[PDB]
Amino acid sequence: SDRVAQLTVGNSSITTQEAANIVLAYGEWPEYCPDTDATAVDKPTRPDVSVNRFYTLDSKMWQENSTGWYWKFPDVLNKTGVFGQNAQFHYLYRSGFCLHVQCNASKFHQGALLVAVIPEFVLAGRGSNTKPNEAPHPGFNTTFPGTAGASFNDPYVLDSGVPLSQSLIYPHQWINLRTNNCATIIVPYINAVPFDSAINHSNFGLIVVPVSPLKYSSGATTAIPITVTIAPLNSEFGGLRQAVSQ
Amino acid sequence: GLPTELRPGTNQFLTTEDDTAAPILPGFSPTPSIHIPGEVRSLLELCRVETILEVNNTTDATGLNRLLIPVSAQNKADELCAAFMVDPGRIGPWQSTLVGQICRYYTQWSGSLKVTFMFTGSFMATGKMLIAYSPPGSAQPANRETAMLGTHVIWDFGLQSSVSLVIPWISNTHFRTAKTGGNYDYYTAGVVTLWYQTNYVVPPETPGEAYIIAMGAAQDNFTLKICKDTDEVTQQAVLQ
Amino acid sequence: GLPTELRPGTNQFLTTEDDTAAPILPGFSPTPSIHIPGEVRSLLELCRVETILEVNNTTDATGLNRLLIPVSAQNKADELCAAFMVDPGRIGPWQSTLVGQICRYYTQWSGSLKVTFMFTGSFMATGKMLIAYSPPGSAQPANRETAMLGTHVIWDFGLQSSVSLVIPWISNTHFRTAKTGGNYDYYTAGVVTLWYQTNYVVPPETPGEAYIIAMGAAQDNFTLKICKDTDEVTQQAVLQ
Amino acid sequence: ETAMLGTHVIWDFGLQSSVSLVIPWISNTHFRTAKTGGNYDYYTAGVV
Amino acid sequence: GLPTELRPGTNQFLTTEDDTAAPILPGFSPTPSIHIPGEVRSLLELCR
Amino acid sequence: DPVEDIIHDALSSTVRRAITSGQDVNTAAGTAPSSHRLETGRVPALQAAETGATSNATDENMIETRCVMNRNGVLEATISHFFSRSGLVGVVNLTDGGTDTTGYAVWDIDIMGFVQLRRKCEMFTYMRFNAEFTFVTTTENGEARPFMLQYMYVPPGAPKPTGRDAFQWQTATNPSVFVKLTDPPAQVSVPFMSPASAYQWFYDGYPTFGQHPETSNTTYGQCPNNMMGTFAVRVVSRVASQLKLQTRVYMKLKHVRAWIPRPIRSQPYLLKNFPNYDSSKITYSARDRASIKQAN
Amino acid sequence: ETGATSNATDENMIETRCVMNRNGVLEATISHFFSRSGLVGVVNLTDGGTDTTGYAVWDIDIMGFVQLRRKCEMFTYMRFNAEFTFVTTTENGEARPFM
Amino acid sequence: LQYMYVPPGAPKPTGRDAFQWQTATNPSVFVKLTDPPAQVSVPFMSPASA
Amino acid sequence: TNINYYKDSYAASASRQDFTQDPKKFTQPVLDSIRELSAPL
Amino acid sequence: TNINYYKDSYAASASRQDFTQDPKKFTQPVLDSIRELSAPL
Ligand SMILES: CCCCCCCCCCCCC/C=C/[C@H](O)[C@H](N)CO
Ligand SMILES: CCCCCCCCCCCCC/C=C/[C@H](O)[C@H](N)CO
Repeated sequence: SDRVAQLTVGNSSITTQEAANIVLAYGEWPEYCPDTDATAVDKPTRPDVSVNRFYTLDSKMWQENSTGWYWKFPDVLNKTGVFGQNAQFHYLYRSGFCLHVQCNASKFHQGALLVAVIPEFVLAGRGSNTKPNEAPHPGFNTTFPGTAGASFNDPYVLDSGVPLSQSLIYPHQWINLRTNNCATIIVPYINAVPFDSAINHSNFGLIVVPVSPLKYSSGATTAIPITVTIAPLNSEFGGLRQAVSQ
Repeated sequence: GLPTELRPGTNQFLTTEDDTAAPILPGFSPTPSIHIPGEVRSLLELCRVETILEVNNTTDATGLNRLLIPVSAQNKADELCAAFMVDPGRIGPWQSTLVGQICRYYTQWSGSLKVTFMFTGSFMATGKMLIAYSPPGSAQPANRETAMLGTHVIWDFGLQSSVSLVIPWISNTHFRTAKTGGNYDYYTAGVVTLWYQTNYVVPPETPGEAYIIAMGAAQDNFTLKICKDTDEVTQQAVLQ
Repeated sequence: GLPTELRPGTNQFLTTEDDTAAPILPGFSPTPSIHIPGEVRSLLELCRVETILEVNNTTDATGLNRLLIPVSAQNKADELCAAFMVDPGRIGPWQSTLVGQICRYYTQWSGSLKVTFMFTGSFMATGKMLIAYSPPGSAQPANRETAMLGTHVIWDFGLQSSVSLVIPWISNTHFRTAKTGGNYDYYTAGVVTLWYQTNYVVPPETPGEAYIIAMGAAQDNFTLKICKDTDEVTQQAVLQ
Repeated sequence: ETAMLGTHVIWDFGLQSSVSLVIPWISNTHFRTAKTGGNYDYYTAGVV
Repeated sequence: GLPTELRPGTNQFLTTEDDTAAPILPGFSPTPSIHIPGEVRSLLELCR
Repeated sequence: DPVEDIIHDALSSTVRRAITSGQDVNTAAGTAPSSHRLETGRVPALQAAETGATSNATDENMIETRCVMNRNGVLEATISHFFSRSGLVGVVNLTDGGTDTTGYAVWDIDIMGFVQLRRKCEMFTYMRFNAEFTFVTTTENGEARPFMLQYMYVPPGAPKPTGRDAFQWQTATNPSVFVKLTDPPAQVSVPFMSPASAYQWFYDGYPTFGQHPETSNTTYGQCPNNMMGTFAVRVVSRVASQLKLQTRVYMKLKHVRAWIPRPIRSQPYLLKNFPNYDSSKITYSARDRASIKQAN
Repeated sequence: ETGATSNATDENMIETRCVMNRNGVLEATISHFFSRSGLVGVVNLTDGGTDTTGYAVWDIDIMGFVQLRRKCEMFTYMRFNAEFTFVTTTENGEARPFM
Repeated sequence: LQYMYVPPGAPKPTGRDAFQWQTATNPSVFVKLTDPPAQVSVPFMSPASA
Repeated sequence: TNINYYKDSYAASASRQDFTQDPKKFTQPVLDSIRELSAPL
Repeated sequence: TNINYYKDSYAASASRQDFTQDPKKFTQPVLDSIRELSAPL
């Protein structure tokens, strides 16, 4: 009665049989920018069916010695669908997201994933150089991975200095292969400005860390993939001009 | 006496403090005021006034010709006529107008702007222009098929020789700083380009070289933030 | 003028004083605030949130394996699985959680705590555990017949893979300090031990090694006293 | 990644072993003919 | 500012003065008091 | 009316109720007595951390408790009283000697230079507040000597001073503080001066468009809505006064509002603007023990 | 050519939304524009043995330093009350108890 | 001079110019040697009731 | 509620701050009021 | 009854201290309210 669940957005739907809950980040739904908070004078555009739907990224294979992955939003949806085109043609972007991560496994596999969102997930350069002119900084592809998504190098510190233990203060959810098989999170627009660019600043990042490593006996299925799907909700765009990829 | 305690901040002289000061002349009665027309109460009355824009600020363009963008009969269509960035705090054309010289006394500006284009050509000479303001992103467009996508207005010549394109307030933050360059270009406002919509058609025995006067001003929702020392004046020694 | 008298305490700068200060910008109107979700008003909202506990903080346990206590099929019954002291101000497991890193900014803490144990084993693997919090006194128990006397809960595996043992507020004084060691152990809070209630029974072709995630948090009657400089950060020179 | 753009549903296994995807009526004309091939492919309905 | 005048007695520290002093910990709430028997309010209870 | 799929949602997209109402909590929560309950189906101990919600198993539902009219205070835990204590922010070194023929010092306003306050104000992602600055100024030995000093605030855009007696020090518009070295520290109040709606200490993005390199990505994360100008200091004189001077700045955060909490940093700091660390020396948050089942 | 500035506002040119603009305009009034003190004049009193004058004299004229002159010359007729503040140091910037 | 209050638990200074003197949280009193004595008020800070 | 400690009015601090704009005397100083949406000439 | 001697609001000392908690947005940020004494799943 509470394990089964169906989400539906636009022309897409998602079923699930073992996930039990919907984590609403910070207890607020995605809403449109009210007039008392808007700064842009122009009229934005609100498709609400061309962009508000479930885009399914590629799958990442969970290995016995994996280290975790991260995505940036709305970086992933900048080349796919009408969302990608609107974000490439418009300067001001605003939207909440609905994340849904699936990693199914038999009742004999064991493991646990931590699926969290990090508002303003600033990455860090791993290096002991203390002068700001020779210090290492993460490359562009390492900080804005894109639809492919990037992997961690040392997830215990989330590649951002902060420990992973306290990362549970963020809107998070576990994928425990004994109880649930997918985790979902509805996150609103989290930013210090009414609108913002969609190709320069990524509002937040998604984190999938295999805390309890995958373990199974011989003969079971070795290829355990993880699939993420994202639905931008209550999206607005403004400031139309020629297409700028980045 | 009354017990008091002196806190940090004593004996300091804050140049912007709002406090009283002992008068020198007790029982003083100044010269009565009369009615002098043209009283200004806030600098936002000054930002709304149109002032000419040094948009032809190129070398080998000395004198008053900086205030004139040329217009001529083009043999090639879709051709660019002029362009300039719409950042009043930036150096360039806006550095000459009033809004652009008074927006430098404050740090952050907000609100829309407007740019009036007055045609100073002959009466028999007609034409059409396309004035396109492109919000931030890439650099200025290459062709006008790319510029037509931004905010724009198609200006027809004839009577009422001046059109006015309003640069709306399209931004993320409520305010933009006057400083640009470096990582302050995050506060850039885009570029406005003037393209030849069709041409500059002219009958015989009429000059094929005309000029356009660009004037800039602030809209009615213009506002400013923290004061600041301007950077347009320099002094070495006292003026003796 | 008005007769006054200066008392001791003048011209001093108390870093924690609550007083006014002359503004630099008169007639200032800041950028209006918007609605940013997730506003926090007091740090007690942060102490209630569960955060993982570095309870496997042993040498030769590098990496993320510090957050995992192992569980395996024991051939000997009544066997101990894990243990740790319940003093958040103390160094150890609590040093990683949020309540334990924010209880170091204050000196004295009060209120109950809770510890959630999530099982990350297979679905077919069952078992029972005994989580026993022993108030102060002797050191940790030797056998579980001694631990069963303290506060405890018997956790069964299956669906709802996480139990939560609440460490009540059992103390003499209304507050305990964050510092321990020396004669400050008078403020110790006891030890919590996790024993194998029965076993970790597992069917064939299922791994016999599972893990348990320990998370810690503060209860609803948690409160804190005088602020304090944390001792978890060190700096030699300015960060240039 | 190209198919996810159309109408779709993500089916999870477990109890209730059958899902049902509804192919909506997305067309220009009110009716489609049964014949296909040649210039009758103008009445094609897509692929699942 | 308000015109004042400093009188003799400034900057002195009278050990028996009855005056205020800037607190170090703002928004402080001490440990609540309990009932401890045998409260003495004046030394004349001790002389008897 | 003619087409109603457009009206059915326009009049349905109002403010959606997201009830999470808080209440005014003056003191810590008490407790209510509880007897033993031998009942099936009602289990407050069994939780599920996979729901992303923290356990709600309170004391009364687990063990038999008494009642206590808890009178403890919670006021010292509010972020207002948490950031209400001033701390060191930046220190400038003005060497107005004969060999240093500069005469003035300049400090880019950046509170991320000293870990003590950075570690606190970085546990929250978006902060909006008013600051209370206090300038103590001594010599290199810690002595005070009656030399008048001028602190000028140079907002972003204004011309920075170029000499001890340059014209920029006229401060016709820039706010400025003239104070003697033998006076109480100079204290002023500064408002929320960001162009945005809140300061953000972490800005996962770039300031400008364009191609971003992969070797030296020195521009990542640097948000301009944080940089609030510059602080210049000089000694009011025409010729050099041979002394080494040191000005320390302390800031108090009042009328604070914080948003989107953040894990408190564990690894040491290495850079001011960037949250760098070193993968070679990962300092684990928990000290090491001998064994796991040997709580010390 | 009418001498009047354009009145084409935003709503009449492009399709705009509505915004309850809460920005402030108080820091643009001339009151708060000139409410900040600035340098006006500096006198040099060399009371040495070679300069047997002992006093200095300054003709009150604020048009000597550009910083404030450039501001107060953007208006042609001004009427105001001034608040003067005299800082006095030595040539090195030292204070010494001389009345 | 700088007087710092180090409650039980905080790191005690280790040098004249060590980082502990940043007093980001610890209360501190900066006062000159030629000023009136520094006076503050401290509450009942014991964890017990007396 | 600001106050002045001296009996001379020119010793007060910021007696009255006002919000009074009148741009129509610099932006539209014309005789016959031009409408906002009509042709000027 | 605290007071501010300047007409600028950002010069006051501690204008208003508040007791307003809302942990249910960090501790229980879920869609369907879980009961305190029932089984979660
Ligand atoms: C004459 C007075 C000079 C002192 C006043 C200088 C103005 C102070 C402005 C402070 C701006 C807010 C506090 C600064 C925050 C962080 O440093 C920045 N966001 C970047 O680190
Ligand atoms: C004992 C007090 C001495 C200081 C007071 C001197 C009187 C100041 C009179 C100021 C007169 C109005 C301000 C001066 C304006 C311009 O300098 C003049 N219009 C010419 O430049």
